[PDB]
Amino acid sequence: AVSIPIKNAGFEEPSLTVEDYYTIDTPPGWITYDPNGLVPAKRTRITSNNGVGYTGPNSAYYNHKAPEGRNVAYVYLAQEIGSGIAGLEQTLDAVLKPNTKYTLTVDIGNSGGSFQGFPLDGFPGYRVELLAGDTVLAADQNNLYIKEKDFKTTTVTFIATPESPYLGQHLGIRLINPLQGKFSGVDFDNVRLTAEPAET
Amino acid sequence: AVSIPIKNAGFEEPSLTVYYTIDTPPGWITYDPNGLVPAKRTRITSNNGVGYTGPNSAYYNHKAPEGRNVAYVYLAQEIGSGIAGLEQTLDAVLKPNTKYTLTVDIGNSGGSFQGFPLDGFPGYRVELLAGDTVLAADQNNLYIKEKDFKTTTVTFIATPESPYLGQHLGIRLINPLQGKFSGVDFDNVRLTAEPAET
Ligand SMILES: [Ca+2]
Ligand SMILES: [Ca+2]
Ligand SMILES: [Ca+2]
Ligand SMILES: [Ca+2]
Ligand SMILES: [Mg+2]
Ligand SMILES: [Mg+2]
Repeated sequence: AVSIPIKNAGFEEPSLTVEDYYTIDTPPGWITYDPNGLVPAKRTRITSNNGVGYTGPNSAYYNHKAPEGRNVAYVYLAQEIGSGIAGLEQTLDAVLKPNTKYTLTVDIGNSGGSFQGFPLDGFPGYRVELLAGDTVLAADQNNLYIKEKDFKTTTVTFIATPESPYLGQHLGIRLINPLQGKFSGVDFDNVRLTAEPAET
Repeated sequence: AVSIPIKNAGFEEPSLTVYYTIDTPPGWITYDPNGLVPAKRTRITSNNGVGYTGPNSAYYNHKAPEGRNVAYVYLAQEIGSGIAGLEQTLDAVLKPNTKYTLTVDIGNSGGSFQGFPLDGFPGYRVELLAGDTVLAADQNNLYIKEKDFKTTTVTFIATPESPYLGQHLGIRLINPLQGKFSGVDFDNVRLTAEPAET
């Protein structure tokens, strides 16, 4: 299977030193996906936020360290359940090829324990999408159950046929918080995308 | 794992011979958020209904995965115009510490219908609902060859912290209109609940 390059795929940029420290800017190489205006221009302690978090072996939020490297990404939404969806996305240089099976793998984290006076109990869910152009080709929404303080790996698969209308369009990836529970933060790590031949 | 009743789950109503209806299958509702499916339908409008699929069908390598009949969802509009399909609200309600398994066969109709080729596919999406909310979904994780049905599984665990407990379960079977020929079929809808370890 051939690995397709992804920018800051492990959220290892930026490098952090302080255990359980969290940035508050979009991870480099990723874009804030925010179709419903849930992530404000000015981010404070009490707003929706995304960024990266140093998750080591003695994390207050996870039983084991980051699935990959030191860092995971997080998408937190402060608004009420049902207000919309937001996350991270990235357009790749790779393009959709026919007779090709695409496998998009991502680790999803459900932070647990305690944060800023209040429990991290609960989980907003997740959605992971493979795109070509602005089309969602394939997606998984909440097929995996993720325990508090745990990470689980989800897989999104798609085969492009010779008749596909999206051949040659740039691939993309979206990591989404669908805001379907509180505490409404969901973490991501170790984004991988492979292509391999498929007979159709 | 206890089975959760669905109305006309295999699309066996109405009984057919030789072979298709153009009205919403009984037990199900047209899902049409983007207004692509008229109340008044013809041969050539966007459409849904039930199809008799025997062992020597023009459209499939094999007979219906279950019984005699399958459901179809056909959209006449251009690729990217929106989504539509079939949905059903169940009597059962979402329950905590429970794993739900939604199983549906997806079909890629092949061959030809009265001279018109069925080559190509619009994709699919299957959704498990509570009230108005999509709890869990699969869009196009499976590849379905022309003239084939494949089984997809959508799973969801409802925790004690879920905000949708007590809301009526539902099922949506969607044509996302990502290709032509823009017909996709479904059969043998199943839903079970079983105890989960949260
Ligand atoms: Ca990492
Ligand atoms: Ca949590
Ligand atoms: Ca049937
Ligand atoms: Ca077809
Ligand atoms: Mg914004
Ligand atoms: Mg309508």
